[PDB]
Amino acid sequence: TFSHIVPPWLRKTKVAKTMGKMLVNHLGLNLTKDDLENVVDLME
Amino acid sequence: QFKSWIFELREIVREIKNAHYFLDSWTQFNSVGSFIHIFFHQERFRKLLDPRIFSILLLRRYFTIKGVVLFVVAALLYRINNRNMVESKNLYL
Amino acid sequence: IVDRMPIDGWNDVWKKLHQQIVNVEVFNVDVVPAEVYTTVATFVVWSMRLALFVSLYVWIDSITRPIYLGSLGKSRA
Amino acid sequence: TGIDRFSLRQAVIFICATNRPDELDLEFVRSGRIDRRLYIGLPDAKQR
Amino acid sequence: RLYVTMKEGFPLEYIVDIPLDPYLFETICNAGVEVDLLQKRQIHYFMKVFIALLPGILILWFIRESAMLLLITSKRFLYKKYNQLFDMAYAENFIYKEVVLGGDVWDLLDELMIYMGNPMQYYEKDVAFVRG
Amino acid sequence: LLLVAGYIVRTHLLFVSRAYSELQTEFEKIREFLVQFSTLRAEKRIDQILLSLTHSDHLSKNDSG
Amino acid sequence: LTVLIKRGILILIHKKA
Amino acid sequence: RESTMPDRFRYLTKEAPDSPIIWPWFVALGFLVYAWRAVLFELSNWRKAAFAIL
Amino acid sequence: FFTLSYTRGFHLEKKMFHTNGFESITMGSSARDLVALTNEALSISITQKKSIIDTNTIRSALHRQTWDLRSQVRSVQDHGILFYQIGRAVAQNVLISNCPIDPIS
Amino acid sequence: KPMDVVKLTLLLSILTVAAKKTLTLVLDPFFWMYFSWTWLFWPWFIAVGLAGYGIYCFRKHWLGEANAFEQLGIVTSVFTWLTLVPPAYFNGYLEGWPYVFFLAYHYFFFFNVSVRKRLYGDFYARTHDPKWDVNTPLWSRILFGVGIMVGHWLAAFEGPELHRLPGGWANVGIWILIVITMLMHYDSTLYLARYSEKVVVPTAVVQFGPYRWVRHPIYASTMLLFAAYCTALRAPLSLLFLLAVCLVYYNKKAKMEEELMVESFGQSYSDYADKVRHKFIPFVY
Amino acid sequence: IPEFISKISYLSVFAVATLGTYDIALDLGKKVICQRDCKTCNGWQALRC
Ligand SMILES: Nc1ncnc2c1ncn2[C@@H]1O[C@H](COP(=O)(O)OP(=O)(O)OP(=O)(O)O)[C@@H](O)[C@H]1O
Repeated sequence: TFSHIVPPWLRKTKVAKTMGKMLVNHLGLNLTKDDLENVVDLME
Repeated sequence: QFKSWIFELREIVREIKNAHYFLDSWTQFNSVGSFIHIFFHQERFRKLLDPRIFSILLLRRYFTIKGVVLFVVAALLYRINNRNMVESKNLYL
Repeated sequence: IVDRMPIDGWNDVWKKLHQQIVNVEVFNVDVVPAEVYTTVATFVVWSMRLALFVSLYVWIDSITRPIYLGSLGKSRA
Repeated sequence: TGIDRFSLRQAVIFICATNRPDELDLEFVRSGRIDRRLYIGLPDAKQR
Repeated sequence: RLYVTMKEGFPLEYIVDIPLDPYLFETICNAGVEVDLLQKRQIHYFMKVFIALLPGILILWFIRESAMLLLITSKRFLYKKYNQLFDMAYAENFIYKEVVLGGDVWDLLDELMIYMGNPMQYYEKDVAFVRG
Repeated sequence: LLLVAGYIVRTHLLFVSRAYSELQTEFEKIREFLVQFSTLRAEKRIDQILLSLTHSDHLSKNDSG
Repeated sequence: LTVLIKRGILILIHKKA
Repeated sequence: RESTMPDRFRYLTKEAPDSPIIWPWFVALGFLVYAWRAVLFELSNWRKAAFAIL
Repeated sequence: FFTLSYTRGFHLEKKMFHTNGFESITMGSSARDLVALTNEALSISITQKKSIIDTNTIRSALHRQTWDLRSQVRSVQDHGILFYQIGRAVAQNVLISNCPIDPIS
Repeated sequence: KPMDVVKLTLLLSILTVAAKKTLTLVLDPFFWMYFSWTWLFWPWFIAVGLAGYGIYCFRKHWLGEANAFEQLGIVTSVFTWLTLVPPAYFNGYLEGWPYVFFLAYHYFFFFNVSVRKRLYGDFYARTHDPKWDVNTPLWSRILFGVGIMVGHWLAAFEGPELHRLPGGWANVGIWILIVITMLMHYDSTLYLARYSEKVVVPTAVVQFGPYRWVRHPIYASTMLLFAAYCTALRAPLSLLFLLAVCLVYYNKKAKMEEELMVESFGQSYSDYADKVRHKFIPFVY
Repeated sequence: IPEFISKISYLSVFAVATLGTYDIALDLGKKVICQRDCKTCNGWQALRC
């Protein structure tokens, strides 16, 4: 919904880049190397 | 033949408690009834304060004037809400 | 009930009232419950009239009524 | 069909009769469409 | 009307109603009593006529609702009956016993009378009939 | 407010008069395309939208069903 | 309360009844 | 008579009665005692008109 | 069955799903059978002006589905077929307790 | 029987005496002067007479025979006797914030009912293991209730009179606190009750929404309700005292519950508590 | 002869229902009538001889 109003320079601002990072850290969605390594040797 | 009258009456009664089509009075009555039913449920009231629901209805000549009459009535009721009809308490005494 | 105390006797009337008045009873009236009662009672009286007339009519009539390309298959048979 | 399912306009029972019930399709005698089955047999001594 | 706040006794506040005379002002001032003014909003005077005309509007509204319901009921029944009287004689045409009817015959008939005795009480609650 | 009430009264009075007249007269009396186009002839009511948008779980976490 | 006499006269009265 | 209906399921073949909705007559009672004075006035005028007719 | 009965305002009896009451009688192990059975049981409970579906209502709704009405009613006249039915039903109940038994007649 | 006639005469005599007593009470204008002399406290007839009903229903529920109305009356007795009685006692006029917080408290507590009815058949207690539900000594429960009462009466005593407290743009923060409290509590309840199979039997570890900020969010939300309440009548001192007492008792129960579910779950809640150390207030405690 | 009086009574019952609605309708509007005020009389319309 709120990607239609936000300005593009505010979308690519460094403040927006550091907003995403602690959003991910707060959600605990930090994707690591070992996760994908176990995934790729888990698939067929 | 008296039972067929009651059959027709109760068929119409059940159709009233539906949304096929009827007079605008009954449709608005069902509208405000379902509005009250929406408002009273807390599990219904929880997901109304997010802007996605309002945005999915805002973007989809009668609705504008029917909403702005509520605005001018709200402003007039707020104006009436404050003053006193007589103004100078002392000069009334 | 005295007829048409016109407008403005009061400046004299209350001058002469207070000498002889012993006990006033003013019947100040409310307005909104009075109108509510009036309209509800009017509905009550007319609904009671029509209920009585419905009953009377149905009984009187239930009593008095029993006392009273086109020429193909038509050319070879 | 263009009509409401639950109304006065649906109070119709489909009555059917036959002589060989084993010749009917399974989907017609399927429950919900045919609810009751009555087998009327030949009369007896006193009835004759 | 009046609301005093008296200096001795119980209860301390009363109600009286007043006829209009100047000598009320004269005696009130002669006693030397404080005079103030109880001022209201506008909404206290604005719900006056609204509340005074609400119930009659309610009554006539119920009248219109019930009369409209009865009108549409009568019209629907009259249409159904007149279509019946027209169909009796025009369309596909229309509409020993007891000896062959013995055993489990009346056990279906009672159900088929009590199910069309009132089709509403099953179809208002979405409960279907014996269909076949 | 008086004009609102008066207009409502006038419309309802005419409705009552014509309803009473018709009631008096009536008591004196005694292919797939067209059905798929007519499914939603008019748009859903806004109250119906707000009713249907707020659905819930409805008894999933019960030991019986 | 307020009686309406014909030719349009609104007469104020005592309490009621 | 002779049938194939179990005795357990016999009582299930009847229709039970139902109490009428009890509330509208108390509604009428309350709406009458709210306007009991008008009821008395109309009853008295009814008797007066009936005696004038008689 | 419980979810189909609950959605229409019918409170199912808290003795046959809280215990093993109606587990030993219900079948029609496919769709269109639970719908028809629910409609039959709800109609039957409506005929007595009730809001609770007891196990007898379910039993009577099942019996109207798995039995054929017949005129010229007759019964067995030489017992011993009854003994066969009795013994077979007993051996079915005690040994195979995960299968229902249609009522003996 | 003659004794029946004798007892009918006695019953007629005593009924005549009782009806005469009632009638001479009624049509005496002096008893009308003295019995209408008590209408000035018609506000105080109800607020205390309902307390007897509340305590009677509390005893009946303690025995085990309480309908829904009586338990509703129990929580109503507690909540009303909490919020409305003290300021009515201190100032003699109730207008404004006490009314809306009396509404808000009931609107708050009727939130386990809706969640535990929507995803359930009814309000009947189900069968579970006895060790799952954490208990806590009864003296501490009574102490919590009494401290809550003490803080509420002290809040009404401490706060300025209901007409001296400001309005306008200063009463908009109060609305913000109310709404954020009820959002946090409802989110915490909806997240906690979703993962439990039985009434209180958690299948897994919850770490979502309010659980990724505060380890015990329902408790924090409840205290924040009282904190906003002490902000409403402008009594910070009572706010601090409920902070102390509610923190003490609620930390005790939190420790008991936490040790139970750490024993019963192991590493999962361990790393979860490592993720969110702050137990009640965000980065304050 | 019985049909005529049946028709008359059947007209009368619905006419009474109509009057029952109409009297309420008129009683709604009977509350907005007032005797016109001037400066000499101000609605009372009675003054000293
Ligand atoms: N119980 C009865 N009493 C008198 N007549 C009977 C009775 N039963 C059958 N009949 C005779 O049977 C004839 C009608 O048979 P019917 O139409 O019922 O057969 P059916 O069931 O339609 O057979 P099919 O289905 O093969 O047509 C009638 O002419 C009638 O004389």
